[PDB]
Amino acid sequence: EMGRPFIIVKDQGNKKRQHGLEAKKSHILAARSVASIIKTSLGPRGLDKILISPDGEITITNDGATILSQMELDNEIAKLLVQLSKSQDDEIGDGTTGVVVLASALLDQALELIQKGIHPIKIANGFDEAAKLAISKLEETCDDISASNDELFRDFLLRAAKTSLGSKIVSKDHDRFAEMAVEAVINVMDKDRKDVDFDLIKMQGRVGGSISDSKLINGVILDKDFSHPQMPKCVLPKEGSDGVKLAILTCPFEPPKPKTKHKLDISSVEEYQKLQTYEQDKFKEMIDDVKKAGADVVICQWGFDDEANHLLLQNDLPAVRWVGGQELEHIAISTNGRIVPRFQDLSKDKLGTCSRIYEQEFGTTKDRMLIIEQSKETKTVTCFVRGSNKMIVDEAERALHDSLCVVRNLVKDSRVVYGGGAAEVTMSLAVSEEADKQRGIDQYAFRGFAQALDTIPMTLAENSGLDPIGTLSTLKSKQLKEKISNIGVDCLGYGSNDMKELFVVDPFIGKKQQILLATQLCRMILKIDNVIISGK
Amino acid sequence: ILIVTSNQKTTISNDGATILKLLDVVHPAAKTLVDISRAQDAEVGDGTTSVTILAGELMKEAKPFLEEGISSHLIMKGYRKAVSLAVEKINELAVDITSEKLERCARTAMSSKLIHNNADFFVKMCVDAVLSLDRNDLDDKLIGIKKIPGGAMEESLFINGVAFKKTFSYAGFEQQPKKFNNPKILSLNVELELKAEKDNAEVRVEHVEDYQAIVDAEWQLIFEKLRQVEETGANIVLSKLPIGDLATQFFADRNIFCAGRVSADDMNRVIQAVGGSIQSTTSDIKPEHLGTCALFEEMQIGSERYNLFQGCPQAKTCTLLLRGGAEQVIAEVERSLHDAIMIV
Amino acid sequence: ISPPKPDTENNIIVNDYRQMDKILKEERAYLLNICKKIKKAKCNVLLIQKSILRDAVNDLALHFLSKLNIMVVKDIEREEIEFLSKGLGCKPIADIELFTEDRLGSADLVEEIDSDGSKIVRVTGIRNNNARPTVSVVIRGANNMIIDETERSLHDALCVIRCLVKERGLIAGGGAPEIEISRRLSKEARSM
Amino acid sequence: VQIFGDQVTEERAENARLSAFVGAIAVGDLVKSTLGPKGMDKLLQSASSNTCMVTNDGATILKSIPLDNPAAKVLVNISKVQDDEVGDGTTSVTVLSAELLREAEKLIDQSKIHPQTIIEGYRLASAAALDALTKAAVDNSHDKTMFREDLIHIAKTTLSSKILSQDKDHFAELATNAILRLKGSTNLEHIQIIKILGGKLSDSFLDEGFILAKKFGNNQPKRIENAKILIANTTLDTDKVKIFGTKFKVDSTAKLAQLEKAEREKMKNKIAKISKFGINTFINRQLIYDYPEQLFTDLGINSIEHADFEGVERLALVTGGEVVSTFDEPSKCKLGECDVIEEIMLGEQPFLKFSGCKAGEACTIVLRGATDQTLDEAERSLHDALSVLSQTTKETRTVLGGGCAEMVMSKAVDTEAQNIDGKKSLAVEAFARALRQLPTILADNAGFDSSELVSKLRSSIYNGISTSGLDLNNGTIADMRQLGIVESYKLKRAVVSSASEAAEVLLRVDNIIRARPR
Amino acid sequence: ETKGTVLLHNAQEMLDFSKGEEKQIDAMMKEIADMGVECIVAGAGVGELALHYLNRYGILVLKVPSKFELRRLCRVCGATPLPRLGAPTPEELGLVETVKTMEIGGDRVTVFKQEQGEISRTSTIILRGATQNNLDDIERAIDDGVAAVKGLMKP
Amino acid sequence: KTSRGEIIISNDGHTILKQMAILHPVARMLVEVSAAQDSEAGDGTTSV
Amino acid sequence: VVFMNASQERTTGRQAQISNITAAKAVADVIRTCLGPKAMLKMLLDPMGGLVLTNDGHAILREIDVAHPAA
Ligand SMILES: Nc1ncnc2c1ncn2[C@@H]1O[C@H](COP(=O)(O)OP(=O)(O)O)[C@@H](O)[C@H]1O
Ligand SMILES: Nc1ncnc2c1ncn2[C@@H]1O[C@H](COP(=O)(O)OP(=O)(O)O)[C@@H](O)[C@H]1O
Ligand SMILES: Nc1ncnc2c1ncn2[C@@H]1O[C@H](COP(=O)(O)OP(=O)(O)O)[C@@H](O)[C@H]1O
Ligand SMILES: [Mg+2]
Ligand SMILES: [Mg+2]
Ligand SMILES: [Mg+2]
Repeated sequence: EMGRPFIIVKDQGNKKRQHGLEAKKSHILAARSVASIIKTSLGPRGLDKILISPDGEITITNDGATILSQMELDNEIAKLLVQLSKSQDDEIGDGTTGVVVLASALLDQALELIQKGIHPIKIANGFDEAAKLAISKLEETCDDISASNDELFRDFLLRAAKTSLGSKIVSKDHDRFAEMAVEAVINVMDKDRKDVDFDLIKMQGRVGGSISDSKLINGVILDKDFSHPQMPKCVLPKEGSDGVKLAILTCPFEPPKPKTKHKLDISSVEEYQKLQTYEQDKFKEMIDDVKKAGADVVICQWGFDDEANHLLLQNDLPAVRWVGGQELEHIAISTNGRIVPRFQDLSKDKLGTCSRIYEQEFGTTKDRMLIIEQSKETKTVTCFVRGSNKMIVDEAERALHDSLCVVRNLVKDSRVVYGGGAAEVTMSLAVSEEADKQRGIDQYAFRGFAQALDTIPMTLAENSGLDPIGTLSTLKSKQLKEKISNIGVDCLGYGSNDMKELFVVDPFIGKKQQILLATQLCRMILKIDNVIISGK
Repeated sequence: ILIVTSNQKTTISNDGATILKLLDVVHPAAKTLVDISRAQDAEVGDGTTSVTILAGELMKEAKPFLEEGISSHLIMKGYRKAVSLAVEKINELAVDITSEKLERCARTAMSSKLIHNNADFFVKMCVDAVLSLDRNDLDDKLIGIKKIPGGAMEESLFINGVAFKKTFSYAGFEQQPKKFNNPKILSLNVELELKAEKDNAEVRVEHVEDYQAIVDAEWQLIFEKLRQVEETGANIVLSKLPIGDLATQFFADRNIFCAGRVSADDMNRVIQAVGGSIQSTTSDIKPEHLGTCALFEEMQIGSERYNLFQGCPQAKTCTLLLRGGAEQVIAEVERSLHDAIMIV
Repeated sequence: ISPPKPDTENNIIVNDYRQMDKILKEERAYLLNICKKIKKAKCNVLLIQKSILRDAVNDLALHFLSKLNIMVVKDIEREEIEFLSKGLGCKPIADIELFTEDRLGSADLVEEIDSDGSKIVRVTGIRNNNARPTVSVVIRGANNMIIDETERSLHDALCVIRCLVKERGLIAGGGAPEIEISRRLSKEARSM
Repeated sequence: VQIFGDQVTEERAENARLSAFVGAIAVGDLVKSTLGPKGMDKLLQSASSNTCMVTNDGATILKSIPLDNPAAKVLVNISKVQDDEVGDGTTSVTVLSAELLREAEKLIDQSKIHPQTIIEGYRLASAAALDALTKAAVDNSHDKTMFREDLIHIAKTTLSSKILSQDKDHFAELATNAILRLKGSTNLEHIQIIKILGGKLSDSFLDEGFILAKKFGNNQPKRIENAKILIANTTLDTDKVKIFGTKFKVDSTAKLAQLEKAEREKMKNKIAKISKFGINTFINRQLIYDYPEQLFTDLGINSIEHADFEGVERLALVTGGEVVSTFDEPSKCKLGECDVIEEIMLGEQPFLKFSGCKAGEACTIVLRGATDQTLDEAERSLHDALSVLSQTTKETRTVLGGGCAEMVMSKAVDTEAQNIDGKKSLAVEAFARALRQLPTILADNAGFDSSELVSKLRSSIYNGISTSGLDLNNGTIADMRQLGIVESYKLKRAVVSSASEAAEVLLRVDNIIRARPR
Repeated sequence: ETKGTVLLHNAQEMLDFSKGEEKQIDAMMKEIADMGVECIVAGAGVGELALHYLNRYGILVLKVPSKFELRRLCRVCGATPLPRLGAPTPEELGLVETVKTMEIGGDRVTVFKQEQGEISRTSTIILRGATQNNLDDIERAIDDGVAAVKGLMKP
Repeated sequence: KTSRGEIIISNDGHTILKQMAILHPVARMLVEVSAAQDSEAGDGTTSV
Repeated sequence: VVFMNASQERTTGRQAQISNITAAKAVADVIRTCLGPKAMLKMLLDPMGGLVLTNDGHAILREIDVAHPAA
């Protein structure tokens, strides 16, 4: 030191440095703490977890993306696993709990190789080559279901729906949830069975009632009620009609005023009396343009003054006030209407058409909500969920949201696999077979990747109270005797380890990302040597 | 090296320039290694780690010389004379290589950094990236790359033009078609919405009869700029200034795409991609100033929808869409791609 | 009573220097014509409720009603208008056009008594057609603690008559109902 | 290696499963003594302003008392949903959902049962419990006489658990007639509740009309006969027109006096159009100034100011009229009719009483109490009774109460437990023993036996008599059809469904993570 | 300079207000383009409406903040600044053969370099270095050589 | 003596209980009992 | 660690030579007026309170506490 303070970087004593074997041991144990948390919630026998927010709100979910999102951490290695499950939920939306277990399994097998003197890059080079050998092997085993007609294509959507609905709370209703999740895509989809638009399906939760009241409603569900509720709640169309002629207006009902700040100077009583007549002439003109167009229900973004409450009541025109701008886009899609900027552009061709407009009483008081139904197949499907608890209404949203993420992935052509641990076992023996042919220094790299794939089937046996040794040995001996890859772990214990008889189906695009996200993330973690963490 | 600053911002970098930017060096002599790391990264972009290692070794070998009776200037005479013969030696190492006509040099630049093992893929995009830039220009913005959190880095693909984020949701957006067979892109600096026009707003109206004409005049002036765009057949309209829902809904019935909020750096790539021009007024719009491409399709990437410009016969814009699990993964790939393009 | 001040913001623009002379003449003329119609009905006492925004009575209008010998009282609580309407039988006048003699009350003597450094306005006599007469009592005392308790002692006294008029009949106090009910109950409690 | 930050509490082990079950025990034991007509009220000590609140309802008790345990917040949320949906049974849901965790705690500890197995056991057990109530439901809506009588027996059961159990016989007709006035309307915001302090508790009455706390402004008479009531929502005081960019450009104050006078002419012309209707009474929800009020004196029209918008809808349904603005057209506008309008006084504050109104779709309830705590309790006691009777007009199915409905469901649960076999038989039978706690606590609050008395009710149903029930007055088994103890079928399904779903929540939590408070 | 405000009495003046400002810059910038001026040096912020017509005739735009930076620009080309936006005097126009934009230190720099004929004054020296600390003293080292040239004049 | 600068001397039991704050909830109800007697009747509110 | 607990920082080179020469000159500068038959006198204050007034060289030096080690 020579007697003078030696400071290279500001906040010297605040920041710490980790290097050597101690830096690698801290990174592996950081993933083991996250893995053992996620391994308990993996599989249909898993368990949820309570998430306490700093504001007092609680969240109960088993989803690895939601648990880690609200989780407050310290070590940066555990924070990298947070965005790992976030990467899985944002794109594919399925298998968020599997990418955390598989990534930590790669790190657990890598720690044993580091202690043997293997360079970390040589470990990462072996996982990259072994990842492409597992994907290419499973790609040859799967078959294309696109040859079936639309009648059988709906069955495959019901198969993968019931699988994603498991492992989560309120899993007893999955039979009806699987039916409602597929019908949303049947109504909203392209004629070529490709590139379906997910944004056309909205998730609207409601707190009350019971879960058995959840049903599909095609239309718009708004939180605003009819203005001046002297009008009937349920609106009915005319005897003969083309429709209800729903009107959408982004302009409030007011006398015309300049957008710029203006000054209207009245220099005489005669000029003031003309403003009185000019005032009432506009409210009479605005209500006549709607009646001449045949419209019935008028939707306003900014609302309107109390003057038009009785005016629209005389003509029997329902009206709503203070509708959000985002909801106006949702309204024009369901009724296939066009937003009318002003009364001068109002025409009968821009009016929307829906089957019925009505409101429900829901509970005792609560609030008044408007419901729109469609008379035929449309481009708008709104999910309606009820529950006796605020936590049930919340989790059921993302429970069906992840279920819709599985169905939209099946819209992509010629990608299907069977779940239940049958995919990881098939890809595990293919990597271990190449290790004997290659040998060399990378022979131990394929072994670590093969032992990591078997952790997912062994984790399924832990939550089901089984023997991971006896279950894994049966799956490996079955793939060697016969080429059928459909044998997997059964956590429901209905027998018939064949996945074909149990109908369990998973998207291949979801399972392919699990290997890519786990292998490519461990490649960056193993390269970390000096760890500089500043004090908070 | 994993470095966390006082703001708890995680960054993983092996680059000699990026590591020294994260840490704040208060030592006067230690800041000289930061200048040579940023100077090496600015021009060539590669070797910033080797320069700091080499510069520090020259001081380490001069350490036992300072303890002796060797003067300070006598040591600098050795380094200044040896570097003169070292530069001339590099010219002997190099070869004219006018024969053989990017592929090899781009693979070695990715070394020591992520995706280096993926060089069988990302290098193919690095070759065609700079080739779209003509000689004597070689714009650093047109090679710009956008980062999308989430996904796998192997799912990236090459695009002939710029792709930008919407950043705003329009009420009339879905009513606009997302698939164009022959789109015409029109760059405009005009601001389309109902607002005060230029820098001041005041209105003086004595009579109520003339008060109605003032409102109708404001609607006609805003619609006049909207009609001139439709008469030219522009399918896509881009603007820096905000665009209200009034102009967006008008373009919905005409099947015309509308966009706004786009940054100034992104629209500079649009002019080079489609070969168009910037029009700051709607009265000067002419048919020959509108660009086009082969097709226009809006694809959603990681819960984010982007506008895809591709298929133009001549385009100088290169924009890549990167994916990765960690927020640093998408940063490290572009950090490797940005350094690999400067080599070629 | 004040120069015209509509609730809507107004702007008085003076184009010619000769217009400033007509403005000062019309401002006092607007307040004069209001006071001229009051003298026609022979109304010597004016009561004004508390004012919001602009003041109740302008200082320029004070000279008009003072030379005509008219007493002016302002800053009257709005909740006290109902008591003054039925008490004096005077229909309130909210407009100078609706001001007439039939809407004005009547009083024999109106005098402001000033004693012990305290001023109070009292009205002697009431002549009108009224089916609901009023009453007022002035309370004095050493301090506010005694005066407030003197009023609270009157509330308990006014409630005694209210209970007798509402419910006809009364019993004897001083401990009579407490002992009598206790004895009548003790005889019936043994039989239960 | 600790991945979590500082001051982060987490239990990954037995301490978590213990804290989750015990956390619901303190919540269940708090509302346990409030179940039944013999239950006792609870006292709430406010942390600010020192405002005491005494309520028998479990929804207010759980929401007012701060609870940091997530296992407790689950039972608080299901009570708020039960109050907002059906309007009654918030305590029964909390108690029943807590007893499901009591029977599930011994299966994991003693019987070593898998948590999901207990959850899957309640799935098949709740299916038989809901099907048992369907066959026991009777629809009396075919007769208006039998349906109106059932509305009285339902009100006697709800009002029994509150402080009104003594006078509930007099208040059963008041709550029954109030629902008949709604004519099937489930909205409770149309009925006004005016709480008056003092007098006997049995003096609460229900008038036919609309009782308004507001009074006439100045000179309007108190009592008037044959008055047409009109309602106007908007403006009519110092009208600002509409746009805010209007101003008066005045050259000389001589012209300024004519501009302000024109504003009074606009007020006079608008009131003159009101007199064309021939109404004796006018009502504005916006407050009326002194100038427009004096115009009604020469016209003989009443004036009312400062009416709340939620009272306007209540007032419009009593008079059967129509809210009228834009008075230019008299034809399309409708007015209300009232036989007599008199201003009365209840206590220190005078009130406006209506009588002989044409429409009965809304009414006003007046309550009397010794203390404000009894007034706040009397309003909440009727709010729970009027909510069940409002939902009864929609769904007319009814199920007998008094411990009968809970024991009938347990009869079908024990039958399905034999065919399941496995280890779920302990979980299915645990759901039946959890249904025993609801009639058992009824006897505990009355000082009865929790074993022999429950066994008499259980053995009577298995002999072929489904009408047997528990009588807390005599402490024996009595018939529920004769005593008139019955509740709505929607209330029976809501308690079973909410408790079964809430029990599946905490049983799925192995780990509890607590972030640092903010 | 005082209370700039748009005054519109009737809708007739409002319709021609948008097209009126477009004809003002068009009429002013047309006289500059007719004189053969391919580059314009500005001393403050230029509005977007003015930059539109400059791109129509292919006229470059330069921003010269503060003062001393703009003062030495006219000594290179031999030009005389004038405040008005009208057509400049042909005798006050400068001469620059080429204007180039290339990458030197990673950013776009504009090249005012002159050639053999039509010589210019106040030349600049591009100084390249690895460290910024060396760039500071060499700048003062060059100024020491420039100050030595001043010693060749007065004596 | 009120918390503010006002002081009240009153023999009325309702005024005494109103200006005297009580920390016991059941004893707070005695203040409302005197209010029920004063509002309906107004006499004998200290006896109840 | 701190290594040496005694003056881990060091003053060496010409800085140590100047401090030794300057302090040594200050010792002789105070007694310059103490030389010669016209020499003045110097008074010294000890912590005990005894006053010593003399022109002697040794009596002045030994009663003054010098913090400079080389002086
Ligand atoms: N009913 C089931 N039968 C067999 N396997 C299942 C079943 N449900 C889930 N799995 C398996 O458990 C794994 C995890 O599924 P789950 O936890 O429900 O959602 P995620 O895949 O998002 O973690 C899947 O890979 C799937 O193969
Ligand atoms: N006279 C009675 N005899 C027997 N049981 C009664 C009698 N009155 C009420 N009960 C029972 O007491 C219970 C009271 O429950 P309650 O406290 O209202 O629950 P919650 O507060 O959840 O609504 C009812 O379920 C009813 O069956
Ligand atoms: N002159 C009297 N002699 C004896 N007892 C009296 C006399 N006057 C009143 N009392 C008794 O004293 C009590 C006084 O009660 P009071 O203080 O007036 O109650 P409050 O102040 O609440 O009205 C009464 O109940 C009455 O029976
Ligand atoms: Mg899943
Ligand atoms: Mg490099
Ligand atoms: Mg109840």
